[PDB]
Amino acid sequence: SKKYTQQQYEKYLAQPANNTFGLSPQQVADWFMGQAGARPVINSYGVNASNLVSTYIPKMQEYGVSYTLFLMYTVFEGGGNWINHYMYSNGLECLEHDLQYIHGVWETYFPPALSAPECYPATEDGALDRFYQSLPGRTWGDVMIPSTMAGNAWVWAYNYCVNNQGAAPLVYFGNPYDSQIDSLLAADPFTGGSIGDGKNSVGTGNATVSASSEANREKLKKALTDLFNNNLEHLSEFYGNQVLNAMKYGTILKCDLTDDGLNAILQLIADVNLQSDRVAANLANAQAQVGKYIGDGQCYAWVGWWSARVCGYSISYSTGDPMLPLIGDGMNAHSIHLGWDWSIANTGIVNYPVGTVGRKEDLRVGAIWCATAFSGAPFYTGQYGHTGIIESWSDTTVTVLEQNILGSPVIRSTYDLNTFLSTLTGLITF
Amino acid sequence: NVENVSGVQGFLFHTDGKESYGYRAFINGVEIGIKDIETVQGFQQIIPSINISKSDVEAIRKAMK
Amino acid sequence: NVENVSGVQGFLFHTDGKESYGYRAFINGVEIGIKDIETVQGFQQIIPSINISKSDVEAIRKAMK
Amino acid sequence: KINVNVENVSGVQGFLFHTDGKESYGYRAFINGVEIGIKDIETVQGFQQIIPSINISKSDVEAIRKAMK
Amino acid sequence: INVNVENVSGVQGFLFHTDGESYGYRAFINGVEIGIKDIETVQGFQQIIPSINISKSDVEAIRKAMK
Amino acid sequence: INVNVENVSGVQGFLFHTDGKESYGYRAFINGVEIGIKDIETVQGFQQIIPSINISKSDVEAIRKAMK
Amino acid sequence: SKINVNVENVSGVQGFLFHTDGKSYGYRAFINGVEIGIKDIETVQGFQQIIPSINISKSDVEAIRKAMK
Amino acid sequence: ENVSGVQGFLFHTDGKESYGYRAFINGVEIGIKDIETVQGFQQIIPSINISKSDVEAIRKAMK
Amino acid sequence: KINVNVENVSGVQGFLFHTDGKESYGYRAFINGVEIGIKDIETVQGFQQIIPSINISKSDVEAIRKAMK
Repeated sequence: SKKYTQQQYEKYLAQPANNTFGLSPQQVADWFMGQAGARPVINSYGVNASNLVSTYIPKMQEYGVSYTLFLMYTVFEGGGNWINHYMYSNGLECLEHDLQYIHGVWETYFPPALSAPECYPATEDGALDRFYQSLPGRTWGDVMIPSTMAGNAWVWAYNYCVNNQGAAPLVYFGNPYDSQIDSLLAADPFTGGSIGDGKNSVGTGNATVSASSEANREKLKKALTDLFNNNLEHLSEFYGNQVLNAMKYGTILKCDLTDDGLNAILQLIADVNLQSDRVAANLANAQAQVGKYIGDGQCYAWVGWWSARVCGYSISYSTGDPMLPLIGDGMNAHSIHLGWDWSIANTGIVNYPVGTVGRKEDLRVGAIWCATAFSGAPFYTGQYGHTGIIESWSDTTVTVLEQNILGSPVIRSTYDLNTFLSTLTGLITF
Repeated sequence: NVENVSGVQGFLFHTDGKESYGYRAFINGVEIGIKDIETVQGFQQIIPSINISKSDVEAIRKAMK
Repeated sequence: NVENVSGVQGFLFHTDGKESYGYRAFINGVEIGIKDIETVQGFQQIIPSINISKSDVEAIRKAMK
Repeated sequence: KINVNVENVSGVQGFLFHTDGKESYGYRAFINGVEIGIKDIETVQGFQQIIPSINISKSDVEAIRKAMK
Repeated sequence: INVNVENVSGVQGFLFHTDGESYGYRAFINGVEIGIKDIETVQGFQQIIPSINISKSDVEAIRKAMK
Repeated sequence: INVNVENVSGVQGFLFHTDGKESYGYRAFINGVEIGIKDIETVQGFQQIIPSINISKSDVEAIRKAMK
Repeated sequence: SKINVNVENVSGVQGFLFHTDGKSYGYRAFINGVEIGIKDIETVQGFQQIIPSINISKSDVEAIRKAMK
Repeated sequence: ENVSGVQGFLFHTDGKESYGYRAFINGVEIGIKDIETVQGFQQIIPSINISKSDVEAIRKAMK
Repeated sequence: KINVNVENVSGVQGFLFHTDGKESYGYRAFINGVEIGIKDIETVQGFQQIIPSINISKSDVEAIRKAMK
């Protein structure tokens, strides 16, 4: 559907967020209860209504995200926290991660939608990519446009959608922008813009070769087997021995266990089990490789080449070098700790889930560092994070050696210690 | 996903070889032929999709009956 | 008896193609037609919603009986 | 050593049902194949902890009765 | 962590009370309605069966369904 | 986080004791049959397969009717 | 959020091993509602891998027999 | 009582005399002709090794 | 809160039993309440992947037969 004009959609997306439309206090909170909508977010992670929302709203204000636009988007879909993504203790904590995600999206550039899963590319009526780039910084469009696929397809490729539709191979979806504007008015998002913004990054990262995927279930079994094998001290117990030796007769048959779904389960298992002489010789040989392309020309290759020189095994097939036993993911640089298995040689650990933390003490030169899916602050990552090696650090700044930064090669780059550690998801020390 | 709540016991079967019978399925001990790809994609979410050669189909029928 | 907590075994089925029968469901071996979108959204929380083409509906009826 | 129970052992099979539309029948439920009417919000909040609360329109209620019995 | 055993207590039911007139703590154990006299039995049973809230007005309706 | 396993013991029931002034010692329900425990060794042994819960002397009479 | 791991048994044996540490009837076991006496330590160690080994005093054995029958 | 509605296993021998790939599907013994069916069924049921001499004994237990 | 279920699809309930003492009966097994004798090591290694392999002394074999019947 397309209930509004092209100028109106553009004006709605041009709105900075920022802009709360002057409905910041009680009126937006009272709407959130009735429009439910917000029923799964009200029941799960129990919040004490308008009064507790008056304690939730300043946290959105602290993160510079519109109180009206966040509550409206929470009503749009729910659930499985608050918006999209998988899991995360409390509602206030769960909200902070969602706000931290928007921070790594509203300033980072991502190629516009126009449909990708389940065939047929939408033929445009060039102007969408022109409009997304026309939008400056922290705007509602810069958050929506890369995420909502169904919305862009009905606004910038309306002619194609109406002529088709269409089941599984063709257009099956509706217009989420219509549903968002209809509920937002139920504040004027078009008239407010015309009568914001006028302000000032491009995404980094790619994916490794990966012979994946045939059997995801095989990876899920080992992750659970090793979880109980590492936590054998609690069992050593009759019921405990039955839980430890539970893996013999198969099979854990899961139909909907997708590659994205397996990784979410594998990272959940990882956050539970979690909580120099070898490097020094090759360090002098690695510093001479700075300025040159080692791969492949990707972040995984420089990490793979460095690991193969120290431990013996690599990550990227182009470095080749023998491969590490792939026990998970895999595709993304968040993370390599988290697949690959370094028990074969020497491992660090330091797995940092969702929020936060950083840990300056867990540095150790020269460890392989992993950056979050969407950073954004120093690297401005997208989907698959970033990876490199640590060279030196001070209680103020950190020197790192990394490859694919907006088109490689191996470059020596210094970042703020606090800003860099915020991007971190994991480290692997030798 | 919750597949035990579906009330459907069976699997989807097709061949990637030269001679193809398309997509067929066993649903609660009853053999049925799928005509559209939408039904295949829909059922794949609740029941598994496996590969069975045309020559072996006859043997599976006797076991599933 | 002796399964899950909702006490409902089945699935929701619809077609996104040209020619639609709306939203229909199988609840405890009984085929029912859904009239409102509220009932669809409500049942989606307990039972899965899958896609079945109008042409294949006849075959599913025989297997679910 | 303590032998912890799952619970999971409520001995109740069913769901709570209501409508957010124009004409409302309030909160009603199905407990072990028996249809019941809920009078207070305390019982709704209490049962929501053991059985799921779903939305069923007044028009569709008649069809659900035949399937649940 | 937290290994649970399925079908061991041999008890199927729940504990019920009201926070509003009060009838005290009562429970349904294997389709049989029983009245709890002490808080020790409540705390003990809470470890095996769930404790839910049922208003005095709704108690009559639950009896018919649990029978 | 949590793992669920089967009752490979063939025993369905629980152990019950009082911490109050008047005590009946340790008693248990094994497959719908009420039995009295005499030694602490049997208590510690059964605690590994069946749960040990607290029931007051006054409430014991009501539990008997429900477990029968 | 909170992942659950449901494990199914494969041994087809329901029961337990029982003995005393005081002053003894040796090692005895209840296998599928049938009481049996173990003669060798090899069978004890073998069965301990599939069924639990618990402690029951000689005085209490008589009471357990009535309940397990 | 189980998802996929198939209860059984795939069996073959790596020894000198081979009977190829055979399987037990819901208490019914069936002979597999193509490797496509073997690879397909391996995703739902386990594939174990049974010697030709022992096959006769397994038939009596699975019946 | 998703749930991963590790269920027995093999359709086989039982165990493999053997002795390590002086007098040996070799490898034997109990498949679905039916006692069977294994002749080759290949069948032992194959079945060990689906059913557990435990130790039972020759003297105790007679007692296990009565309980497994």
